[PDB]
Amino acid sequence: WSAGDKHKEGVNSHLWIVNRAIDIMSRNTTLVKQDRVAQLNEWRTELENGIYAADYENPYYDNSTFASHFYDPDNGKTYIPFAKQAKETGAKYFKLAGESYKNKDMKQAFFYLGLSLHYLGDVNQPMHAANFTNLSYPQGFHSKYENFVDTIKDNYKVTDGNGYWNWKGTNPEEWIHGAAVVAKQDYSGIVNDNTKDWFVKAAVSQEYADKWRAEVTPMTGKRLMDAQRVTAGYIQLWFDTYGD
Ligand SMILES: [Zn+2]
Ligand SMILES: [Zn+2]
Ligand SMILES: [Zn+2]
Repeated sequence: WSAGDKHKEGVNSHLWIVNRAIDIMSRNTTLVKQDRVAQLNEWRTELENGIYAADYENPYYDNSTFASHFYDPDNGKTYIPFAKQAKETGAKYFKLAGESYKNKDMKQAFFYLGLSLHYLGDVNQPMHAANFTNLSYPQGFHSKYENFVDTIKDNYKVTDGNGYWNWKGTNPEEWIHGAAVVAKQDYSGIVNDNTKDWFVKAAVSQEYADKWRAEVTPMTGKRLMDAQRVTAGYIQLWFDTYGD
């Protein structure tokens, strides 16, 4: 997903996803200790810096190839042979964040948490869970799709307190893998012969530009909502694990 501005949701789908996940935690009055949301807000600048940094600098964006931002659950690889993927990378920052949290280094802790949340968010994007890049056929579709998402994302907010609490085990890799599995199952709802043909025709036809956008909207909504619920459960796991 996009992460265009450090502290604005406008063209930053990643931040939007995290903010909506936090809202789910706030809405829950049965099992969530609200002081956890207070801490995320206290160190929000750092959390957002981490969410943004993943797509802007090394080592996070791998020399502008973004290889660590992809993860196919069926073969466990990213799109570049031998490169690090999103599962191991997301888990890495989940643990670094937690160790810093226990050591009372809050800025370090929430910066790393933000990075981890970014990688978890990415595997929820079907293209990232299936190694479909902006160079994949049809080339240019990946970037156009993620920019389009920003124009409609705010219409798919989860409005209840039902995050996926204890969705997977205590291992963050299990959560990232699990999210990638669902995202890949949903891949054909975004990338198929129809959306491919229409995207290409959109080059010279406004009608087809609107056609592929409409076609991918329902599944986009599903992916954004699942992303919110999974992220909420993931944050809860982090505090349950490292929260004193
Ligand atoms: Zn992304
Ligand atoms: Zn992308
Ligand atoms: Zn990314």
